[PDB]
Amino acid sequence: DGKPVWAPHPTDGFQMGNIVDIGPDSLTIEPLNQKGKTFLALINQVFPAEEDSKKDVEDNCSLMYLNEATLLHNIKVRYSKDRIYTYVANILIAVNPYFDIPKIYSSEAIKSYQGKSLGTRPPHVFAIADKAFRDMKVLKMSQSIIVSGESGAGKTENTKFVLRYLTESYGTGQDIDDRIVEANPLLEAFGNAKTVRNNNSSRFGKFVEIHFNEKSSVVGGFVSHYLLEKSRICVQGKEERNYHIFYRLCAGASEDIREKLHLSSPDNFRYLNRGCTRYFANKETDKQILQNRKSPEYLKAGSMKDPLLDDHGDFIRMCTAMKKIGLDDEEKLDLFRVVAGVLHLGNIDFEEAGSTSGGCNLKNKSAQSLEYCAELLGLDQDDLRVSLTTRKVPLKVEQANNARDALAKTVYSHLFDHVVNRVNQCFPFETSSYFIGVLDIAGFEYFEHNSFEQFCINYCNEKLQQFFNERILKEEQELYQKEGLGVNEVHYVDNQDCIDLIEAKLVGILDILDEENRLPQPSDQHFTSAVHQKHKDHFRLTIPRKSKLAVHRNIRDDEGFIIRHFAGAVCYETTQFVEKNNDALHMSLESLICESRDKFIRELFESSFISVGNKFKTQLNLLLDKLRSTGASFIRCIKPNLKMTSHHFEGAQILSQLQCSGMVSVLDLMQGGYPSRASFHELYNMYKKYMPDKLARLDPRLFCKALFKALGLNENDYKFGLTKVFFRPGKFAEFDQIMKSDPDHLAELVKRVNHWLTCSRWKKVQWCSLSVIKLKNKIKYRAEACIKMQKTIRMWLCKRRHKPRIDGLVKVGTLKKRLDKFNEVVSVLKDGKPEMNKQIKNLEISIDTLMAKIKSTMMTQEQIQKEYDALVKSSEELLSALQKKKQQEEEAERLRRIQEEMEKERKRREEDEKRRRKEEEERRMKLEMEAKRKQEEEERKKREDDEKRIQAEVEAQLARQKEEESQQQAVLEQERRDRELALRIAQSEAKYDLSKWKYAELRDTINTSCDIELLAACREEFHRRLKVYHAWKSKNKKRNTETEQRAPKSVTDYDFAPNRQQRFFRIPFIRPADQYKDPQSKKKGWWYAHFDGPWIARQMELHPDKPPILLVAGKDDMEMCELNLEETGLTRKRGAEILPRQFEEIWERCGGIQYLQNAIES
Amino acid sequence: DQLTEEQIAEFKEAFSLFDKDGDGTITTKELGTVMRSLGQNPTEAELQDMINEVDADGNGTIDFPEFLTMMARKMKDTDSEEEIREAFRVFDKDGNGYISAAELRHVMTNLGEKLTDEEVDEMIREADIDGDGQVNYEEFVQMMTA
Amino acid sequence: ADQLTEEQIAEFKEAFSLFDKDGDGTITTKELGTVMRSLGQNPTEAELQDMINEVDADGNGTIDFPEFLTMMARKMKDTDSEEEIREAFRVFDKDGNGYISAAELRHVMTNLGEKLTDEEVDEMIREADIDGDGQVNYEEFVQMMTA
Ligand SMILES: Nc1ncnc2c1ncn2[C@@H]1O[C@H](COP(=O)(O)OP(=O)(O)O)[C@@H](O)[C@H]1O
Ligand SMILES: [Ca+2]
Ligand SMILES: [Ca+2]
Ligand SMILES: [Ca+2]
Ligand SMILES: [Ca+2]
Ligand SMILES: [Mg+2]
Repeated sequence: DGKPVWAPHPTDGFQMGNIVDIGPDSLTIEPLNQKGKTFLALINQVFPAEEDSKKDVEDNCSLMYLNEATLLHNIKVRYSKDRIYTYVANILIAVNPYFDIPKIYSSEAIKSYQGKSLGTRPPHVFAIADKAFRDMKVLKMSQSIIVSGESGAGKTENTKFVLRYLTESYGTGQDIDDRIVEANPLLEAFGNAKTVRNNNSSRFGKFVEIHFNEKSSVVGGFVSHYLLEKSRICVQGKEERNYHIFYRLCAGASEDIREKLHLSSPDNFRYLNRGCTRYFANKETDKQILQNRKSPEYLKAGSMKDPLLDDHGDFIRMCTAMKKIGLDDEEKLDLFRVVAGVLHLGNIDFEEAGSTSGGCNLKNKSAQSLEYCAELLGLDQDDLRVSLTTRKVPLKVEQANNARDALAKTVYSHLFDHVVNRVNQCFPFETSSYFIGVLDIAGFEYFEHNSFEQFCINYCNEKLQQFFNERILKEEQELYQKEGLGVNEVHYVDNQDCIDLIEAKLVGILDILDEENRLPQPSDQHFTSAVHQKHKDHFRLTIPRKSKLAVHRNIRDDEGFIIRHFAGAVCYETTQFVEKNNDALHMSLESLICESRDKFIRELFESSFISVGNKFKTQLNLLLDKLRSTGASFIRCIKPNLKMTSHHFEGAQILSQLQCSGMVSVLDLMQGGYPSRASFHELYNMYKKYMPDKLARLDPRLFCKALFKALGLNENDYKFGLTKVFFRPGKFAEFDQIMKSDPDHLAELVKRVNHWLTCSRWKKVQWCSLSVIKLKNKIKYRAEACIKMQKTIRMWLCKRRHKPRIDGLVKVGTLKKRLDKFNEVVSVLKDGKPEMNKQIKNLEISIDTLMAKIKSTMMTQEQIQKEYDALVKSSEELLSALQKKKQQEEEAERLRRIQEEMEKERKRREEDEKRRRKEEEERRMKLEMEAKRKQEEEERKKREDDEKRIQAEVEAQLARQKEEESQQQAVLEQERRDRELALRIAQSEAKYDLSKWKYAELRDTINTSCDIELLAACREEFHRRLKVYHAWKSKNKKRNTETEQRAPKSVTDYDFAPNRQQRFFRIPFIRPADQYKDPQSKKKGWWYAHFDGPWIARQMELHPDKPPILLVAGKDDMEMCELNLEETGLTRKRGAEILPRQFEEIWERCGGIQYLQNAIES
Repeated sequence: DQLTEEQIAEFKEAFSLFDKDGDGTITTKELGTVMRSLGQNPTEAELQDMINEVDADGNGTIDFPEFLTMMARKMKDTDSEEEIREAFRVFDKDGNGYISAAELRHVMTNLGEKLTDEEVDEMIREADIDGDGQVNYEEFVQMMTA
Repeated sequence: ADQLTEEQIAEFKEAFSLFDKDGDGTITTKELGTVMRSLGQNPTEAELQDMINEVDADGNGTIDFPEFLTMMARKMKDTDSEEEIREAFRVFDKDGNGYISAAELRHVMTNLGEKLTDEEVDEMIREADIDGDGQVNYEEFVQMMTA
């Protein structure tokens, strides 16, 4: 009974299906694909579908229907056509394709997007970069392209493309533009690794700020780093590698380099062989790497393939890169020396002495590694094992290995810091005006076992998602309300509770954990317990016994917790948080190392509990301060599948990301919101430099007004607010066109605006004269309506005053001519003359007496009707006496004929009399009917006044109940997000019970069963389900389309107010007092309505210029109203109630009996 | 002109009844006012015009063949009752079947050829025109013409 | 066809902007009177009060713009549209010679109150003249009107 729709699905996310049933809270949908399969699907999860599946639109806000399902389908169609990038009104969804799409990243593509307003070209990341540059040149404030997405979504690659565009379209050909991009592979080698979710996994979040001068030319760059994951350097997972540099060094070092650095196969270092040891290489590169490098496990298993990375090739690439960025061979050897020093420092394994005195000693095998580490890091053997064996308090084996790993972590952290500083000084800058800074943070990541690094990464994801919420939803709705545009405000899931949970003071997790560390006896269990103590009832933090996944249920209360991030819930084992908090490398190590003899080591470290968490909190607060100070353009990268396969697009994961990231809410907001904003004053002064003096005399908003038609723009595009002028989505090619500063273009627009304005100054006056003429002719209209008024008033005055007599004396004149006719036959007869003579004189006495009585004075109609009523029986007595005389006088030929024709004429008279009496009595009884109905509505008004019912308290509690229900709806949505993330983790690891009845039966058992009470609740249910379905068609409305009027607006909009009588009614669709005041202007004419019983039965709408649209129940009920008569308030409307048969008259002149017969057939 | 014979009979009949002079002539001043007697509906302009053309001879009185012609071209161009009801519904505020009696009084008195108080009182009382219950103008219209 | 097009409604919005001198959005019989008597007609306060009470939802005396469009609404004749447009042109054309000079536009602009210089009215005629003969005719009005 309609068009197919979208429905929930486990794997493809959302699926295509037709509606079979209309339940109370579900639409029982039939998946067409798997015929026979069937489920109930909630109201808030069934969505309308696109007319044709093959259409793909570049901007989703230009879709017919706007909702999550159509967004996911648009992406799915575009993805298979090799167009991964998509728009949502200013936000670019970039689905990562997992394969090098050709002919779109070459310089010829970068050559096209320069200066093109987004929308004039296919969506692409370069268009976001160019919009960023355009808004930085025009608005003259810095901007940040906040790339966000999950771990494995395509953040680093999109950042590289942004930098490549910004340096190859807006550089000047120096070395700096080349360096800004070629710096990325070096940092890539030194700070990225193979996670489970990604092969090139950014373990540090960077903010590459391409600084610009006043002249909008690149001046340099500045690359910052936040939270280099430092636990990897020492311990690595089963299928994870350390940072690439430990491997590119091994697989790429030459013969002399191998001899100097004392390298070997990666399995020979403890810091590496605990994880994946296999290089990355293609066939040619695999053959290229020398056999002595490859570990035996690499022979046993083989190289893994990534579309972009290749270990040996990457080492040659980064050698060229270091040479380009100005790293001489000496600095290169220094970096590789520190790397090899970290590598070796793992092999020094500490043994305990034979006596249980805490003697920390070393093996015989570590002796060679001891010398190698001493030489590499510029240290002395004596100093080294004195520093490590004791602290000189002797240590234990656990503390000794902790010490080794602490030194390794500190050295690698400072090595990364020095690499970043050298890269920064590759492209220096003193002063600049603006910066375009991409932000590639390590995205959300969750694993089977999560530790402090995952917790902080997800915390940074939390803050950046809160920033996105504030920038695109909170700030935008605040601005919209300041302009009061009446956009239907959309509610977003605020993450502020989770931020407050992590970063607070005396109640926050990080500060509670600092408190834990500053106790003399630190304890992980104590920190977990304290967090469960200070956050007893908080919504976000959950003891894992109350989890969804069974894996985390094993961890009991005082060892871990689960936090519902925006992306979902992640179980953080609080094992070893207390140690990973600390940045206090003991004085032993710092002393050990500052007296190293190598210049490079000293230059490294020349740059007491100090929490990593508080340091990271400060870092992120500073980063967010920079971001808030700037504008922002957003890219949402989406990972298609959790299996790294190309050309595979799993709906469930992508839709979980879309709901988690708030992109769905942004679509629900931009369904009516205006992406492009602008100040009136900016335009006014922007054109005043060229726009002449006279045209400026307009109001600034007037001159902006005439501007938009010089372009011939549509009035469905803009909506002027208080201090801003807006533009709908999908209209950028004209907004940036308005922002053009071309003097010839501005002169052309000046001339066009001048002409449109002088046109309007014609139009105003001409239409004013037409309005004057139309009012004058409305005067003529009302004057002549009133003259017809007066005509009828006077005629009816003289119709009850004279005309009654005229009718009565028409009857009397009939009788008089009849007496004239009788007198002849009276003379004809010859027996009993005298009594006939008495009769005839009596009758003529009646005649002339009544003629005098009428002509003399005024008499009522009823009086003369009585008089003629008597004289009728007088003529009857005449006739009867004539029959008896006939029976006693013989004039056969004369009398038989004459008398019988008198009898016939009398009978025809009497038939007329019965007819007229019936006519008049029916008219009277009709007002005996109407007057009673008018008194009925008056008495109903009186009863309503006497009742004095009050519902202010009722609605007062109803508002609170609605707010509470919204709260539980948000809670249910959060629980759905949590269960979706849990499923993702599981996938990664591997008297009348009519409430049940259908809409179907109800429509059928409404149209057959005559068991009274059946239709009590049947009609009631069927109408309740109908309200639910109209609600579903109301929330899911085509945006360019208006609402559906199945009843006049007056009837449905009386809802401000809260029997078998076949009450008929009639209401204008538009009340003629509101004729031109209907912005909808959709349905016009008379809404006839038969209400039979508690619910509508039949209806009708004669449009002014259309054939009729009849309905009836048990058949067309989708255009018949569902409202109860009382809600219609038609009892409270005056004169709506109508005559029974008047409906049935315009009914039958419009196929009444015919449409009824059709309903009988149906 | 041609017309039904019974209607000519009624015309002669009404002409005869109200012959106060008794010489076979109707004086116009009452003639037009009672000429309204039949459902034909003249204005003040039309009654004025027929006075002028009847008094064009300067007599001030009429005779029945003239009156027959009078009513001939009077009925020849007459207003449809639907047009009357259109005029009634011009003033209907909300299309609710009722015009509030004062608005109605305002219409008759204020607009056009002024109509006097007594007629509107005849409306309010005799014509079932409730001041509280605004006239249901269809009902009036009916009773007005029928 | 009592309803109007959206474009007709917008151009009437401009017209009301000319009635609504102060821009408050509401007008009482005073302004209707001043402008209408200025533009040649002679009404009386009684029937303007009648029309207002016809389109005064609150009976306050002031007329909102949608009520103003509604007060225009009428069961017109099909020929009445051309009839009233020609009466409008004659309102613009005092002599009724079918062509407006600079002087006639001058006078009408003065009466409605928009302050114009004698070069501006010449510019008005020259911009409204598609045929460019120097003075405006009727189908030129219509093509200006809908435009
Ligand atoms: N536009 C693109 N074209 C081709 N491959 C891409 C693109 N974007 C991402 N990738 C793929 O993504 C992988 C790296 O993902 P990355 O961007 O490093 O994730 P993250 O930024 O989350 O660390 C690479 O193997 C690369 O092939
Ligand atoms: Ca005003
Ligand atoms: Ca008002
Ligand atoms: Ca002229
Ligand atoms: Ca011309
Ligand atoms: Mg990354």
